[PDB]
Amino acid sequence: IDLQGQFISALQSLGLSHDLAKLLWLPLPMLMMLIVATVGVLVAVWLERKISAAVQQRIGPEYIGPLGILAPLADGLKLIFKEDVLPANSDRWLFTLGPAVVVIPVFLSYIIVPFGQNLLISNLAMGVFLWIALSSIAPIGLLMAGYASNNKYSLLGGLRAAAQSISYEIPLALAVLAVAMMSNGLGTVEIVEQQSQWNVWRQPIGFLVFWIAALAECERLPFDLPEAEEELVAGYQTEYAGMKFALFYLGAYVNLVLSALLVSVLYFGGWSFPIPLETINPFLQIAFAVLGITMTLIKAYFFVFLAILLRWTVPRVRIDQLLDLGWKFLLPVGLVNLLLTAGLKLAFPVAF
Amino acid sequence: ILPGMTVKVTNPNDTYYQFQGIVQRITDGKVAVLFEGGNWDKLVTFQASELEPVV
Amino acid sequence: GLLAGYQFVKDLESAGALALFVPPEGGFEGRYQRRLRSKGYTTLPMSAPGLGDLAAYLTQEHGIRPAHTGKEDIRVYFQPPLVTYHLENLPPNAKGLVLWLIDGKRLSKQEFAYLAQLTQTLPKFKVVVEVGGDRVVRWEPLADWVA
Amino acid sequence: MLLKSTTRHVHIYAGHVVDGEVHPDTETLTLNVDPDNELEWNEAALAKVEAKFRELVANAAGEDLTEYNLRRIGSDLEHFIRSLLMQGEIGYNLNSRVRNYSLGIPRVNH
Amino acid sequence: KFLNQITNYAKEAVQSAKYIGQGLSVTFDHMRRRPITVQYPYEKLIPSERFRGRIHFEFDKCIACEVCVRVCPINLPVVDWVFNKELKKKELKHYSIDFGVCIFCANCVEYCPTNCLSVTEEYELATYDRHELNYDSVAMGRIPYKVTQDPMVTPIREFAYLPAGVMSGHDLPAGAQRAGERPEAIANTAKSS
Amino acid sequence: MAVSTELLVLGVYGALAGLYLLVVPAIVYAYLNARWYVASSFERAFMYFLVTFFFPGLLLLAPFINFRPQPRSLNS
Ligand code: SF4
Ligand code: SF4
Repeated sequence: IDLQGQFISALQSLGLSHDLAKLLWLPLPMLMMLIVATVGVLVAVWLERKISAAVQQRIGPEYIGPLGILAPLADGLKLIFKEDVLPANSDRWLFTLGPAVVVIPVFLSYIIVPFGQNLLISNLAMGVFLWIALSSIAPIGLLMAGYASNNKYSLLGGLRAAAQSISYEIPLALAVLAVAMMSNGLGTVEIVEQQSQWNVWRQPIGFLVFWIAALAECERLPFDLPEAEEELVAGYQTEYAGMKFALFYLGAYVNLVLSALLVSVLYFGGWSFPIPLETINPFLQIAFAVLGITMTLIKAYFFVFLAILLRWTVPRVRIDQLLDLGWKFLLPVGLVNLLLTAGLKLAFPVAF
Repeated sequence: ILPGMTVKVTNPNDTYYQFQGIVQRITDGKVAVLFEGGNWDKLVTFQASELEPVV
Repeated sequence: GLLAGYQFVKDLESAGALALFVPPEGGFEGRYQRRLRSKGYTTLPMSAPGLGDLAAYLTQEHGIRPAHTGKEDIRVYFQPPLVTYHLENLPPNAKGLVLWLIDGKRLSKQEFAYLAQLTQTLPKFKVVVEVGGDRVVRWEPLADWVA
Repeated sequence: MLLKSTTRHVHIYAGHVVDGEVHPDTETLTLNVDPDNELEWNEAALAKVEAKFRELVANAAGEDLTEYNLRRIGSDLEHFIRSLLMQGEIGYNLNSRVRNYSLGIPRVNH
Repeated sequence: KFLNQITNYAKEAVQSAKYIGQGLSVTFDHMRRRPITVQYPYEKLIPSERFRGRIHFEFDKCIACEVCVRVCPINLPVVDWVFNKELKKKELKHYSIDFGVCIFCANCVEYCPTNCLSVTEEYELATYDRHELNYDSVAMGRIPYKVTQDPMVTPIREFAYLPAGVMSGHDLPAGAQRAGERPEAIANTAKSS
Repeated sequence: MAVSTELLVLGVYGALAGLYLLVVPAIVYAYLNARWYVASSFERAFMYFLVTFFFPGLLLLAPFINFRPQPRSLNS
């Protein structure tokens, strides 16, 4: 229904300087994506907390609210209410700036996830490449948290956070190059409007590549070494007490949600009940919008579910067993996939 | 029922079913049965209706 | 409910002895204790499973005999009453001295009646008893709930 | 590195508090009587504790700097505090915090 | 020399994926099995016929034998007597146990001849202060709790009190009994053929 | 004569809101508390998705709900 048009025209009817009107529509989706991001964090926390109890014949929170619905609310409000402590020789500027640096770009990368056509913020012609770029800023914040702490116990485990995050960006890049072949570019709308009746069937290998490189962004118990609670307590996090630890926590879960939404838009699509949709008009547009949003969230939820379900199925790996995936299983296979897709697009340019 | 009087239990919905035990103390309708048996003497409060004043 | 004023304090000042039927989670009752402390009342919970005759520990002066372990042969301490000592150690602008009992189920009818009758005598003194139960925090005078 | 004796309401170190750090110097022997406010202190009894500490380090100490010895000093101070708290100079705080009678319950001295 | 290396490589990969999917299916199977959780405050668990919780005490049956102190590992119970002079009787003037020190070995219960001193199923002891655990003679009898007679509890039996073959104690008939016959029933059965 | 399409679209997505975060969440609560112990492994994930898609609502009217077990009758 082009809500931008009516918002600007109704607001341009009582004046308000039409350029200013186009300026004043900016913050609405820019904060709506923050709303759904925070909600996705709350949902991811509650989901992990209840499914990690289902796996174990356990029952998660039910005394917080009805079903633990208000558990991360309690967590966040507490961590606001907690004291913050700045240890003895730690720096004052870098300590309270590390978590901001590792948290910000994950939010900033929500300017590309569609949720529906013309239902996103500012489709960039670069798109996913900007995500691959902004994701490489996190190790700076992690090394900042390591250096800005007298805790050798922390820095010894903050360098290995800039060893895996600096290792699973190359195949993460190659698996999306393999999609940039097909889709005439890099914009998400172009990656997905190429699906009108999915890339997973034609990228059976790059799926594993992207999906192993996304889980291994210092997130999950298959690796999550920099928070290896048993190996060395909380790594770089153990001196962060109040809302700063909440920033780290938030950042992990919101990055997981972003990975799920991004696998959805890349390989499956944030539309397309798998029949060739649009074969069957504002009252119909508001229906297909809801349908596309719903199916997007279905696939994102399935990937969040599988991701949390590996956390309780897959014991961790030291650091050498880890880095012998990168450069020895993900990078050669990503190169092979790239060359394969290139050769097939050269021979069979149809279907790509 | 009164103190010092051995009793037994008549309640299939109780783990202490058909145990004989000596009453110890009575306050407010609930009576403390004392199960002299095994090694350690156990003490539990039963209602007067769960019991049966055996001889 | 999700928000409640100070009618609990009026009910307590009126009856003298209430009986809370809070849930077995212990998360939604201390706020009323706060509402009492927000007026001037001072609290002391002392966990009834551990109180004796309740005429020797509250009114009169009684003898506590600590734990000897082969060493330090039997000795008494004679701690003073719980209700004529904290009641005299109040601040100046003190409305009264409420009394909280966490586990009231373990006590009996007789001392419930005693605590109720003890509200009228010894004036600046009130009582509350957390007899666990209902899934919504409701209360009742403690002269009631018995006879 | 530090050599401390951390009981309750007596914490002894071996450095010099500059602003909140400690900086072990090997000769300053700070003290931190009752941080958690289990007791309500006056100006006199606290000075008596101070003087006990001074005439307990200097008057009887000429041996090594082990934690054994500082722990012994802390024990002597924590018994001196019993003495002050029984005789009736200082008393418990009564505040709406924990109120756990670590030292003793109140007697009447019959 | 080189092809065999790639085949062993792919074989290791496939075996790893298979052994991961195995645990995947296992954990996805555990999330239909009913929770064995015991939702305690509303779904409390019933103690056994020998659990050793709080000690009981009668004032009328004691005769001040001092066995309780002479047998406790740490000589804990505070018996206090005065020996009135009618003929010989030790008069018991006070009796306490500090349950912040007691170990619940119940040897006290074991060697009390008068059956005065017993164990109760109270495991819900806690205070904001440890000078309240020192229970007096009139605060040790005190008529224990009896979990089942609680309007807001769904009691559960434990593994020794469930019917034969049964393992959990959650969704049970209202007439279940332990495993087998009592010896009285066996005797009256053999007597009647 | 408010048959106009603009007003009716405003009304219908306002009603899609009021249906999204007043009504259906209670239905999720009912269907979930009904079968939490007796559920399958696929239906469990489906239920969790029903929670996810409507989660912004369950934050609002959860404080006004009590799943305490409604104390049993004791005499019989
Ligand atoms: S063992 Fe029994 S009779 Fe002897 S002192 Fe203890 S309670 Fe009394
Ligand atoms: S349970 Fe053990 S420690 Fe406690 S009174 Fe009995 S014998 Fe002594």
